[PDB]
Amino acid sequence: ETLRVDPTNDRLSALVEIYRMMRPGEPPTREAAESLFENLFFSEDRYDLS
Amino acid sequence: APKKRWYVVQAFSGFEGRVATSLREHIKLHNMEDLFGEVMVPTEEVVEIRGGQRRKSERKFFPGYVLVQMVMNDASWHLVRSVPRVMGFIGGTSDRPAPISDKEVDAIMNRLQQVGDKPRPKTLFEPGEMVRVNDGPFADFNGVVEEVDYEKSRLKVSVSIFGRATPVELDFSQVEKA
Amino acid sequence: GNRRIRSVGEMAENQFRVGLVRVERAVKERLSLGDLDTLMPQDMINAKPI
DNA sequence: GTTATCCGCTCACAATGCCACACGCGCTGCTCGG
DNA sequence: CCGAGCAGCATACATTACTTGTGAGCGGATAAC
Repeated sequence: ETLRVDPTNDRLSALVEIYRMMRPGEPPTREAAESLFENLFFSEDRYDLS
Repeated sequence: APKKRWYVVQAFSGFEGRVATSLREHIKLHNMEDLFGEVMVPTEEVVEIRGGQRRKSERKFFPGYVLVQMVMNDASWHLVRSVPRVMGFIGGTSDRPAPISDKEVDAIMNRLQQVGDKPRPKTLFEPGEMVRVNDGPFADFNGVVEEVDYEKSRLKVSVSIFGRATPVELDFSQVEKA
Repeated sequence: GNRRIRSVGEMAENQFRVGLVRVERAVKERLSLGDLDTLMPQDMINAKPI
């Protein structure tokens, strides 16, 4: 059901979707969205699980 | 031939010059010495060489803003925005900037030329306003500016001397409030 | 089993790290703009924010 | 297709009275200053 | 050369943070002619 409602189809479309969601109104590039998602997690500094 | 149209960025209160320095440093980082060609922060100088504030003072055309000559590409967009302390762009809808038009460009250019050619004393006096005198010979007098002058800069001022009003040439440094 | 206590040392080091990351940003930008080898690591950082 | 219909989405907007006490209340690098 | 005032600065950022309970306007799905 989720994959049905899932509008996107590709990984880069996932990056741009999450990027727009995080802060609307910004020019979504590959590097911008990719670094944003790699900073939301997968970053020793911007994140830690204690 | 896509020319690098000028653009403007909103800085903080008093970091405009430092923001421009750091922006040139980010240019030298990303080697974008082509796209981010010119970056300018205009200013002015009021030269009142007496009465507290001494010998000069620096103003700005419009504070909080900085002027650049970038181009339009998302990479350069971030490179402008990925600098120490700037707010967003100043123009069209956010994420889609707009250029300061060439008419305004040459206008501000002429203003910059005029302020760069002639360092000129501002904070002038308007004809018909009362004012005290800080002159030696005429200490603690007060009269009305009967006629103002700029290049001669000597303030034709009427004041009560031997009864009836008389015009005097008390220079700027010998002029008190207003 | 899900509610843990947080003592004084833990919160103190938390606030310390918070006050430390901002001086980290400051010293990073000052190392960027500033000279590479002329300094002494005693003024690019300020004890004021800590 | 369109025109009206409806249902989930997001935001505004309320949270008892007193009393007492305590603590604090910008700043900061630019600007006026010698 | 540093001490004493100032002007407009979410400190530049990622700050940030579970349910609170209720009404009300609103935008995308929906039945009908």
